Amino acid sequence: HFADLVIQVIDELKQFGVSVKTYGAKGDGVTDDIRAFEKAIESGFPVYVPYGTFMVSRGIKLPSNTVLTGAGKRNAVIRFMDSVGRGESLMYNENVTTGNENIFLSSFTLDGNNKRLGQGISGIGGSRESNLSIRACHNVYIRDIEAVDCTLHGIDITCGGLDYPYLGDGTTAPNPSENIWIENCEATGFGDDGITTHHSQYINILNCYSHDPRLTANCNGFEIDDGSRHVVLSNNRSKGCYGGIEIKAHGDAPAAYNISINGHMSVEDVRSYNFRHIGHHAATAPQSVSAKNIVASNLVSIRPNNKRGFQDNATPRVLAVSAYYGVVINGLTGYTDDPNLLTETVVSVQFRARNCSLNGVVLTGFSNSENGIYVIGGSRGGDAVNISNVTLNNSGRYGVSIGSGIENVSITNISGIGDGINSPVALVSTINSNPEISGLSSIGYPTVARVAGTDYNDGLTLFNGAFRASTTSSGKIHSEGFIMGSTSGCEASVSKSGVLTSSSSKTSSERSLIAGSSTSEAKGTYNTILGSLGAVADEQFAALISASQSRASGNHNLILSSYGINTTGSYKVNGGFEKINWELDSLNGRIKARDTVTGGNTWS
Amino acid sequence: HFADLVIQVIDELKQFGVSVKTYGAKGDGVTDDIRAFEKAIESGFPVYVPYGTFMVSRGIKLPSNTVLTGAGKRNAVIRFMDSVGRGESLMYNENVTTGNENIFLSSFTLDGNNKRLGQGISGIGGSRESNLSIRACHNVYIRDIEAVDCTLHGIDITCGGLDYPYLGDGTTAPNPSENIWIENCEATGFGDDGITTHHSQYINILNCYSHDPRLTANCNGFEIDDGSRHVVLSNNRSKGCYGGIEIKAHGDAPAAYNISINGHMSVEDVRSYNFRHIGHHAATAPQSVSAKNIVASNLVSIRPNNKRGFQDNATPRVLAVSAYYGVVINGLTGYTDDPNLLTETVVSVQFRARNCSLNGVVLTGFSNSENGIYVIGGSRGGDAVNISNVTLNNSGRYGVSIGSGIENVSITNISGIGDGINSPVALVSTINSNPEISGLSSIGYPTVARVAGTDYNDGLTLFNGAFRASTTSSGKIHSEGFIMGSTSGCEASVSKSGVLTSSSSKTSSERSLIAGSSTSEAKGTYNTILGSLGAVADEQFAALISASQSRASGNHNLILSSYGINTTGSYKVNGGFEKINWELDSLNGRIKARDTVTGGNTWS
Amino acid sequence: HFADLVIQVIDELKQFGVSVKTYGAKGDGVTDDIRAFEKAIESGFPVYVPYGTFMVSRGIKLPSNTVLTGAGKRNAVIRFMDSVGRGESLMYNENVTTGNENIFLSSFTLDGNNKRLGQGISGIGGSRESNLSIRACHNVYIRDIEAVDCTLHGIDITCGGLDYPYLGDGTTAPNPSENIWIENCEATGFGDDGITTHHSQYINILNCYSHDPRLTANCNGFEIDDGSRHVVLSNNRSKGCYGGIEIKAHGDAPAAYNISINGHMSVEDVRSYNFRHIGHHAATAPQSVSAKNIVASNLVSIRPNNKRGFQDNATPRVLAVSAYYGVVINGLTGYTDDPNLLTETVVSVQFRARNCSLNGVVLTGFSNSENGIYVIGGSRGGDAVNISNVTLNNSGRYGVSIGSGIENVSITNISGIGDGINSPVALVSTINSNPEISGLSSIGYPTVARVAGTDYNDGLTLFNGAFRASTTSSGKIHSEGFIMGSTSGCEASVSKSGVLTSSSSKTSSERSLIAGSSTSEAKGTYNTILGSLGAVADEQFAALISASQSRASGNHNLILSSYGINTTGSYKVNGGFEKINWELDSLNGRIKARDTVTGGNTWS
Ligand code: NA
Ligand code: NA
Ligand code: NA
Ligand code: NA
Ligand code: NA
Ligand code: NA
Repeated sequence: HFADLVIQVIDELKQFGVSVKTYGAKGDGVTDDIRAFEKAIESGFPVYVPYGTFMVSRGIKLPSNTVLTGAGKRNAVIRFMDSVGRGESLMYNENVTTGNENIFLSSFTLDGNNKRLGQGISGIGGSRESNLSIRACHNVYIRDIEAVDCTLHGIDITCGGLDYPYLGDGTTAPNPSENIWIENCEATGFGDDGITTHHSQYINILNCYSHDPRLTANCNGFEIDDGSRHVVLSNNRSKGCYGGIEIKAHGDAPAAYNISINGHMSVEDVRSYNFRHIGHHAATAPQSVSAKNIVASNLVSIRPNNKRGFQDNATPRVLAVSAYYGVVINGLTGYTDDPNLLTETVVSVQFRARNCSLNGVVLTGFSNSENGIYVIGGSRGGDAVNISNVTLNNSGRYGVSIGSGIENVSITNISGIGDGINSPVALVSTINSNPEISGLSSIGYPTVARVAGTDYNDGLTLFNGAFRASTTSSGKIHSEGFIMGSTSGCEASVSKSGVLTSSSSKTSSERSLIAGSSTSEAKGTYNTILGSLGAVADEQFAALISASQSRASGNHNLILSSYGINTTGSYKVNGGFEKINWELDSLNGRIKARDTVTGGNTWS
Repeated sequence: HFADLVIQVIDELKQFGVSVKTYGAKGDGVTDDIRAFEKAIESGFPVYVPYGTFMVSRGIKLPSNTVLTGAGKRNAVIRFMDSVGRGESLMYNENVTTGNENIFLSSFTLDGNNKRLGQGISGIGGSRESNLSIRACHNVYIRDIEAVDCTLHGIDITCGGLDYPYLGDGTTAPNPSENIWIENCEATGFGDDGITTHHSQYINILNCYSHDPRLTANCNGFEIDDGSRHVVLSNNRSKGCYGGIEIKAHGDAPAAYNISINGHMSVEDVRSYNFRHIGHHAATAPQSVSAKNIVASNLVSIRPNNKRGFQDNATPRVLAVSAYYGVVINGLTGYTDDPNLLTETVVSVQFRARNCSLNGVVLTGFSNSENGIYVIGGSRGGDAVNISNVTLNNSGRYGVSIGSGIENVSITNISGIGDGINSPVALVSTINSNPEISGLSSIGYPTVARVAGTDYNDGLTLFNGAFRASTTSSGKIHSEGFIMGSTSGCEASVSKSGVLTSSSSKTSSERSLIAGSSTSEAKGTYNTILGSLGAVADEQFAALISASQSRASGNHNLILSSYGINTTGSYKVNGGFEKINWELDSLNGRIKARDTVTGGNTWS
Repeated sequence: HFADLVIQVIDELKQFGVSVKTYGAKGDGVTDDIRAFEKAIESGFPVYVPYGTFMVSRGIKLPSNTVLTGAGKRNAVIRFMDSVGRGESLMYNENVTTGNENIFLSSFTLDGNNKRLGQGISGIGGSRESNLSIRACHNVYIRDIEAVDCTLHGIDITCGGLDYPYLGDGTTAPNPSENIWIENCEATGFGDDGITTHHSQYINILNCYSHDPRLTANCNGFEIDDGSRHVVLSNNRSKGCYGGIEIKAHGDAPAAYNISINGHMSVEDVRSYNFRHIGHHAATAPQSVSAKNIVASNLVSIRPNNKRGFQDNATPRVLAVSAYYGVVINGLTGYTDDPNLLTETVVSVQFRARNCSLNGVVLTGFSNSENGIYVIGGSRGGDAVNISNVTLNNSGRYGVSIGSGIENVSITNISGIGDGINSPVALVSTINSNPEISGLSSIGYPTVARVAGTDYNDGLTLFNGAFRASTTSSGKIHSEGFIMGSTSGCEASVSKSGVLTSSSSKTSSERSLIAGSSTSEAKGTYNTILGSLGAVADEQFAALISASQSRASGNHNLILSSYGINTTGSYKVNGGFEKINWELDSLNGRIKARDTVTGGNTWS
């Protein structure tokens, strides 16, 4: 009775706000405390949850402008009673359809008591039965919450409605959640995903730990799902899930877009980083209009495996990209100490993934996998895959393998050690004949580069398109042409034409070369102009060597050592000075001089 | 009276430190609590602020070695009374000029009650009237503070003095703040900037949210301003400001330098990332000596726009760099769903920005903008701009546009889709004739690359300087020269000289080519040496083909199919074996054999 | 007595858990409170430490499932008494050998009272005498702990046992700690390292500050040491230590592996980022089998110096890599305002470091250092060093210097300003003759590139291996060969062979060139084929120009302007049409026509 009076004084002090115990909460692990929570929450004061295990017979419903703070994880614990039926998340905002505003949740454990339902049980339908569900809310801060024994998800951010909407690709669901911060939270023992987002935007997930789902379906640590956009994940860890971070959508929904991963650590997940859009992977169906923009950096993947048998024994991956446009990966380290856990492909880019770049990758220990990096395309216009600055330490019988449908690949600065690999084949392999490649270095791979069946073991540099080097300006260069070592005014405008070491010299001659020349022009076919000034070759097989101010216009007509002559004869070699002075006539077997032809000569 | 005694016992327990209520604070939203705060703060104990709205009639002044902790944002709230005049920040350190030490502020709302002044009002002068001002302090930790309705800034870190110092570029202001940590803070409804730094160093800003200024001037989410240096920003979000993160200085001050952005999300700002130095942009004034070193990664920009009319309707940008030297951008995603919000340039590098690199960029949705990336230079020595691994999804009529004053550009692995763009022009365009380019891929752009007026639609690779390929060592190669497919000892030392497929062969001959040769040398002009051994061409237009141990020293003198001859005749083709044996004399029209000249021959 | 009763009511309320004061703690800076701590900790309740300085005469031992929370740093302070002897860390888990589970520590200062021992004193042996030692524990969360005046380390995570195990390289010590989170902690005035890990895995270190060791040995801010693996460090700061972040091992231990640095700021450390494996640096001893996989991004280094004389006056570094395989650095900014602090090398990659990549580097102010970036190798197979997108502002007499033992280097997009440097030499220098280089830009360096003694000041592009440009497919190209500007079916299969501007043309001729041709083949040596169709040159020095369906099989035998002839003569020029029709015989000095040889000709 005296104690009651002292407590009344303490309560009135409101040192933390109002304690739930002030409204009758026992926190004794037995008594139903729901009414105390509802009373405290409806009072308008910030609510404090002190030490205890606070049992509730139904979900805790949160109105707008709620502050709910506990004494800390495994200190303040909130828990469903054994007798609770189906349908409710443990904690969720009051207005399920159009949402609430300004909800600040901190420092307690949510224990969903899934075990009360027996084993192997997940959510009854849609977004129902997570530990924490936030639906259509603006301005929600979720901090230092531990979510355990969850029926559906640990923490779910979604749009209005108990069900998830399936409106088709290219849509935006009404009533998104917006401005959400999830920090220093933990999710484990969940039936679907640890921390997940749907149909919501402007979300930061920082320093959280999601691990060990109860089930072996599509059970992910962090699941950026249907309708998500404008999300940052940073410095989180996942462990022992299917996907570490999954970014996706189901088929009848828009894929998450514009997602940033600013560092992550994945420990013994199946597919550490798994980006996909279900239903938008086949070549015979349209591209996803939603699956776009993922920038992911400083990614760690450790011992990816499928010991638990997730997803019908799906094969492990450090990284798997499918469906998405515009995925940029920078700074990826994959490490394993057990060669038998992942034996197919370490990193895959396939199934309509397009315009993807990988830079700064180290893959170590995958000595019984078939491929380190494996890429497949669809011969799509404007597509590209860039792979640079990759080092492989006993990872992949094929280090970097490029398959069919890839027309635009850049592969630069790849190195590999294959001495510890079970039956290595090639550091780099391509199906397509025209990859761009440079900077390959290897030891212990029998072949370094296999390009469309041809092996290169002593280094290679391959570039595509019109080529120009050591020339500061030029006119047009054909894609099967080149200009090198020249000054201004040159052009090599047709297939198989080129200019070397020249000035103001142009070729429009299919199968031709101009070298060492000035103000010269080739415009027939099979033309050669060498060491000449003001030379023109304008007929098939016409040529000039060491000639000035001369034009060879004959079929197979070659001019040598001449100035100021124009020749038109077929199969003739000519020379002269201001006029034709000799001829070797291959056609008729005649030799002609303007002056004399003589034997018995000396040169003294 | 009994309650008073119970409270005395509670107070004496000091469970949090000392409560301000112990010193007479009411926290009732009405009573002036300033004396209680001052008494508690001067006591030497850590101070606790429990639930309440604590009104104050003047600024709360903080001495050295202060710990001030509240019950949490929107729980413990500190607020200026309606009657407060002008001149004071709500909370600031005691020693305004030489500063204080060891101040730890946590878990409360600061409400500046700017509305008491009417609307449209900002700070009265210098650093006066922010919610929180830290001046010349060392070791300050600011955590979980919400700053609302601010007259000047939300949170300001500055040097000693109420005014900001304007000492000119290249200076360091006395009495900096140093070792500051700002974490999980929010700033909104401010008159200038949300969270800002001036003239201070060693600062980490982490996981903060700054949004919605009251005014439409230079009102930024995060403003790294005048005199700042050695600052890290990471995992913050800005929304609805002018600049998301601005890094700059005014004209009469040194620019912030050595600044790191380790991830950021910008939502509906005008210029998400805005780096500049006012007064140091013109070509006719000197470069900033202070604007240097920005490394920014994992940057997100969403729907940049100027609907609010900030800064006289400044045009929106995902990124704008001006004035700065040494800006490195890696991993940038810009996304919009409204083509009409930003119609000028998505990313700009101009106005004395120099030595800037962009890698790993995805820009999506900017289908009515003129330029995706736009770069302008000043023909500065040692300057460079590197653009690599960029993909554009309906963003920019010109995808990557390089303007005047750029002598050194590297543009690699750019891809674009232009089918959804309003009147697309070219994926890549340059004014300068000598960009370095490779790895372009596009669909829906009428032109792929336009290089100084010339179009390339079928791929291109352009490199600058002396060129060498498939040759492990060589002597000198001129910048208008090349050596390919050769072994050691070759050189191509003058303009328009080159060596192919040779060994120990050298040319110093302007307009020349040596191919398929050994120990050969060209040293005249217009020289050709092919398939030869020990061949020398040392006069204008001299040449040798299929010759051994021979020297052509005549003007337009060609040697064919020979061994061991030296010729000097003008306009002569010669052949021989240990001595000259025939001549075709183009000059005089003579044909000469040492032995016989005959007709009627057969070859059997 | 009444106060005692009120307190009993308060205690029973358990608002924070149980206060240590409930078990008799005074927290008066004098009374020994150890028994109160032990009693509170053994009770099974979460333990709260309120305001006070809580003295203890022996270490606080932590059992499994402990929650220990204070009122905050410099609020709740825990401190060794002056009389405490040697051997114990201030706070550590109970089971030193096989460890404990689920320990959550938050919000207090640990004061090790090292000063009680006099000055210059460090730990008595192994892991003994840190402020906080965690040995063989799973699931430990360490948050907002300030560790001061530490005898050994501030915070140490290690395997079971008081000693550290020295089991040799390539081992894994029993009983690791696992799943550790260290956040918002501070360590200073320590004898060895601030925050350190040994023989443990799955660790995140976030937003911590480690600075100012008492001693000048190997005293690091963050020390990822012997046996560590799978660690992320992000957004920490180090100041005034030897290493900012050190990743290493001692000689008789395995190096830390698979470590990620997701942003860091190093202030006035000696070697900001220092990666090494003691005993595994010499060329005459084996490579580390453990030192692998470091990905480090967004790294800041400020004024590195050795004013304090750490480590026998070790020379300062922004970055030093030795021993490690697979180090990826992206986004590094080094800045100094004092040229005299670091005068040797800014960034070094040496001493068995291999397969390292640096991208996006800005180094500013190091105007009296010998080298900006300095790299040395060991001629190791599969090795590579990639340096790209680097800008230097008055940093390094040699900007990028590559030394001996490097066979595989890629150096791209390097720029430098050297006008402010004391006696600059070259932007780029290499010892090896075959670096791959492009995109160099400089001002104020007397030489731009010095490649094995040869200077290049006007730009250079150098590539290695078989070369191909403007050709979409080909057969084999030798590493001393090339194909350019050609269509399918070509090959240049031997040393010094090449094909230009041709179709279906092949050379296996050492020292050869085919240009402007179709279906042609060179298979002797010193062969030239130009502007020809169906041409074969199959003898030494054989050649064809403007020839169709012809074969030159003679020694030094040239065919000109011909169709359908096969020649075999030595030192002969021939022409013909379906049969040989003329010959110039260099061997014997004969001129032969099938028909007539005549003088007195005109061409009209
Ligand atoms: Na899932
Ligand atoms: Na899902
Ligand atoms: Na501003
Ligand atoms: Na400002
Ligand atoms: Na150490
Ligand atoms: Na150590």
